[PDB]
Amino acid sequence: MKVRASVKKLCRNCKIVKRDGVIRVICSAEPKHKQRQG
Amino acid sequence: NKMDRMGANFLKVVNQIKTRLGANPVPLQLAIGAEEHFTGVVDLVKMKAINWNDADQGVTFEYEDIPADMVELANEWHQNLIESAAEASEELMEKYLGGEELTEAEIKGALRQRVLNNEIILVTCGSAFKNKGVQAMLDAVIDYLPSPVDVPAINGILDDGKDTPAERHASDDEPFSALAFKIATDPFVGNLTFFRVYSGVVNSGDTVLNSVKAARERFGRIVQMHANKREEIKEVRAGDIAAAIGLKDVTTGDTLCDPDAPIILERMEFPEPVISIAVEPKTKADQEKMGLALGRLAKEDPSFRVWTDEESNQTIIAGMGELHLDIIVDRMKREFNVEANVGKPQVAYRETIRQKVTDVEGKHAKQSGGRGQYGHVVIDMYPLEPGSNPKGYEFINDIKGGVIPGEYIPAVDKGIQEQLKAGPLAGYPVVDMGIRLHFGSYHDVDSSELAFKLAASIAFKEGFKKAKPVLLEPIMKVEVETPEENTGDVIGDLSRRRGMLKGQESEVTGVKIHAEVPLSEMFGYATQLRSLTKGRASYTMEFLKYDEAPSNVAQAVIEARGK
Amino acid sequence: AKKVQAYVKLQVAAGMANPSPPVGPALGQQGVNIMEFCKAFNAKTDSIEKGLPIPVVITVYADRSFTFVTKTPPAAVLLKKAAGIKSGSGKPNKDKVGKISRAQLQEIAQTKAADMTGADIEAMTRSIEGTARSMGLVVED
Amino acid sequence: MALNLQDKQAIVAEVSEVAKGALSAVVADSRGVTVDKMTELRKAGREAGVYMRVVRNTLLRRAVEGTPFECLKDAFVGPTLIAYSMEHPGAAARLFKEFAKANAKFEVKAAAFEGELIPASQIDRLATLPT
RNA sequence: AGCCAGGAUGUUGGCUUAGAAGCAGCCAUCAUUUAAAGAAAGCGUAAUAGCUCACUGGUCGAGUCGGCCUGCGCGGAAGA
Ligand SMILES: [Mg+2]
Ligand SMILES: [Mg+2]
Ligand SMILES: [Mg+2]
Ligand SMILES: [Zn+2]
Repeated sequence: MKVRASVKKLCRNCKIVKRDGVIRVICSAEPKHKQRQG
Repeated sequence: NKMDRMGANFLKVVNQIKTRLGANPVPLQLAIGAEEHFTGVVDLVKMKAINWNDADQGVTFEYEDIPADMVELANEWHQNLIESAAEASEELMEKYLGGEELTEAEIKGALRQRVLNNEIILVTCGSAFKNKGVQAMLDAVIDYLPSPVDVPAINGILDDGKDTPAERHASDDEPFSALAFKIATDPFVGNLTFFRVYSGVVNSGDTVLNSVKAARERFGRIVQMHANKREEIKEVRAGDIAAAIGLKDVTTGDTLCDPDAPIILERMEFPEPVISIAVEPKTKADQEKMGLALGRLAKEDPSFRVWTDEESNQTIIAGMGELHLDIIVDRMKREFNVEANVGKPQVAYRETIRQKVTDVEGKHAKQSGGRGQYGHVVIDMYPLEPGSNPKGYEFINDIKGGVIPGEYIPAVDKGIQEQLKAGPLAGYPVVDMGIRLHFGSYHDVDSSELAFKLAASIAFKEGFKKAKPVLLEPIMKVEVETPEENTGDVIGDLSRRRGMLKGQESEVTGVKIHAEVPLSEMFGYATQLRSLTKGRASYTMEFLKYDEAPSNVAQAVIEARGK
Repeated sequence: AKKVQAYVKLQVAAGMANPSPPVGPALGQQGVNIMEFCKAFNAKTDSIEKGLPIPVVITVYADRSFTFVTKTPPAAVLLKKAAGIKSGSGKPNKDKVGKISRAQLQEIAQTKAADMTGADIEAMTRSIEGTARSMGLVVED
Repeated sequence: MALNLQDKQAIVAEVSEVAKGALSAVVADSRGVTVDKMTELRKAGREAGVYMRVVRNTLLRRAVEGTPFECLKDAFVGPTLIAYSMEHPGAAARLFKEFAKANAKFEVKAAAFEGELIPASQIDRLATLPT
């Protein structure tokens, strides 16, 4: 995935989830839209 | 084969044949066990199981008791089999429909018959790598496959055809007739022609007549073969396949026969090369050595062609596939050794004025007092259009001022041809360009032609720049067939290439695509096609009319020589 | 027996029937041949658009034949040959985008109200009026 | 823009058209085709009239508030995307015929096309005279 | 929020005219046809099909939606 120090919604189907405090972007449209840490 | 590999299915594969190829197949041997547990096969005739033996490499086997792991489908397919071979005559059917099963022997002879007409195909299963199943198929080759005289005779053409030009009963008594299925290359005699005598006997030294090539050939050393290994034989009987050293003219598929034998046999049809590449010996001058080799190997494969197009200096090698063309290149490095790197074909560009017109002119002071004569012309450029005439060198004679000497008034367009003939723009010829001499100057004493053509040459030069011509590359009419699932991707690839398209057409067993693509383009198109179509497509190029293209290369190949 | 399930717009509008060659092999999905290529369009392609735009539908049904209640004289040809100026969109904001007037509107209203109709004969008339007016420039009449 | 004030207004603005003319229609939302229901509501607008409001603002409460002043049967919840199609020259005209004949074919479904009857008691169609 | 579904047949656009496709370039062109028609949404975008820009009708019983300011927190944050 991507460990950008600033995760953003790259698409419309991206969601921001905060599992384990870590703020992640998970997109069930494009797997290149998977980011790790806010 | 490969019934010892997971995914193995005798039944499914049979259906596959029926569903896809089109054949209706009759099972001969079902299978005992799964892929790992492939014990052997079940005959639908002997009603036995030839469980083979692992310790020996299939050399020994045991006919067995047809175990219940598989004793029930056997009955179904045995029953389905009788019905089909029994489908050869009512004499079998009247008893078959009599509720009685016809004898296996009547089934096996009936089987051999149905195969002859291609009504049915017999399916045998085994694993060669597992050393199992192979011995039975070799047995069923005996049982249903045709012996030379188990079908009708070879037919022929005689003297431009006849009622029955050839009805050559394959016999040790009929006159010698043969076909050279293959020409192969042996470096020590220089050839090896594989022939099957359809009807006849031939012997060492016998002369033969090339019905197709109308010539005399002597068979010097008839040999039989075990692949590479060869064993000389004095004579070949009909129905025997042999290799003939000492034959130097027979093309693949050319009949070799005694005199007064059929001129033409059916094998006159062959595929068309689909890939083209070019080649160069490392040493620039090994080109003939390389060239001869390409030629010899071209005789052996009617599908490998070598034409060195004289538009450019390049040696062009055409072939049915990328492997072939590479397998055809390592053979040169290995036999007839030459070292050669392959490349790209050159570019057959042309040019033409767009529309612009003027009254351009040229002139040299050829007089200077002493020299004695001069020539000068005022010309008038126009194009016609890209593809209106067969005679690309169009022209109109007008001149009525400075009317150049009469005996070569009409002889002053052909000397100008040598500019339209080749290269004004980037070393590429001109099409459809129209020239028009209207004015000029001369004097009718002896208006020197060879130094008057300088006026014509600078007339072309100046005329060309003012007229702003264009450059039109070669673009052809491609036609493709493919399964109706790869249309999106094949057209996407054509689209990546600079290709226009022609026909919203779909076949019944596929889809016929028509596309206009460049000729410098599509290098190695065939392999890309196979890749994206699962090796299930063909195509053709029709050399259609040339079309213009914005190209950074047209000028860099003449700016290669700069000014 | 289905509504056209082959919408592939690669057909020159009118002109030659089934004009695939100029149109490109990029609409290849449909299975039409020399059997369905001269059945009905060849015999009823005169009084709609003879050298003008009349977009052809992609109807290929499973009655084992090709036939349907075809549309009316297309407004695309009506407002481009009843105009004189054969222009339209693309150069509508610079110069003449074609001609469209109340006379052309009456023509299309009394002509293309047979089968290419909507929520009225006059409503498909307003359809043709829109296909004539939204060209980008209209004659004032 | 089916807001509360627009509803309070269009409730009466849609009760009026069926309270001055003939019975209206209602068409569900199941399956309209590229040809069938599109061109069928086209021919509906063509033959039936240029006043029919094929739109549906037919909420159960908006209906009971606006329409039920007269013909209170409208108030009862209707699961329909009403294609309100009235008729000009008398009651049960071409619009009603087309709706009743479309509830079984040539459309998705016309919600049985119950319509509005001032009596509200006639299961039978208005052909009481033997004629 | 969750559920019953509906977008052209003047319209390869009248189109950069060999369309670039009822959703390539493209101008713009509700284009009545409406619980809906954009000549442009992710699928094939060069193209169907079957999920469908958009939009709403039908369901369904108490809150919902986004911003702006603010406190305190969260990630950014790896060394012998
Ligand atoms: Mg911080
Ligand atoms: Mg921190
Ligand atoms: Mg770290
Ligand atoms: Zn994403």
